[PDB]
Amino acid sequence: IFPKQYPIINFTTAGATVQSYTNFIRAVRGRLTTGADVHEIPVLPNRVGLPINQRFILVELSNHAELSVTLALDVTNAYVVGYRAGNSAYFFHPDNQEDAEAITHLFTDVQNRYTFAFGGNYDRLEQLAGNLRENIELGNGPLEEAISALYYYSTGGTQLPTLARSFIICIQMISEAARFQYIEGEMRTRIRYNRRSAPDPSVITLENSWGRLSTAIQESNQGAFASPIQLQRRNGSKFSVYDVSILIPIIALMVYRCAPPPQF
Ligand SMILES: Nc1nc(O)c(N)c(O)n1
Repeated sequence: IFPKQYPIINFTTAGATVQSYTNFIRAVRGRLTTGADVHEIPVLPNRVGLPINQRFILVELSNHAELSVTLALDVTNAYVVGYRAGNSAYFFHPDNQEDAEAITHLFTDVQNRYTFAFGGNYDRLEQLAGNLRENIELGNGPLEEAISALYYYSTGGTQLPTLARSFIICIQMISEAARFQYIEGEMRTRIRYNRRSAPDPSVITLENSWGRLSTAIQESNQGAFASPIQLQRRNGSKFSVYDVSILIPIIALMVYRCAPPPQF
């Protein structure tokens, strides 16, 4: 292995149950939060001075047909940076030159290593897939199908639109699910009923507002927000948020933003 190991968390769509999924998601959360530094919401490590040896978390997805895919998640934002399939590695275009320095410490042992011209942002992936998030069905099935698409990509199955769609599925069911309890539950309920459904406004709005929320909550004047934030209900209606309290059972993780509160 390359100097200093990277923690791995396994999951499989074979005997996928609400229990296994919940354990998986909570395991990811439990490893992302290196320790302290939190009102009541856990904060993610600060990229500014985070050591390479503690920069990534590996998630090994296993399919019903024994098709493994190793997804690399950035511990500072819980987002997917790239993945390994067979003897190849594919990474999303490094938005920042410093991140490139980090990426080079990932799947070093692989024969083939590639880097996409596009980034990992939904807006981009959606254009490539020609499909909005509110169209792509989520659930255990879609994830199971996503694993396969990502796998055979390294051999010829490829088909860019399919590859892009698969990423949107994985990111939401893993990254987003670990970021908000709300989204975790949405995925859990789908498994609970063996269904497949596209996320509604409530889910999308949260995802699009993750950074916004993290900032506002971390910059809350003692307890209240600077200005109220408008979210969306299931039916698409919009409501205003003023405190972090109502958000406690909704949000799980936040990305580091400013000067920490004056663990002692
Ligand atoms: N849509 C989107 N793209 C990204 O690359 C990240 N890091 C994020 O949090 N959200």
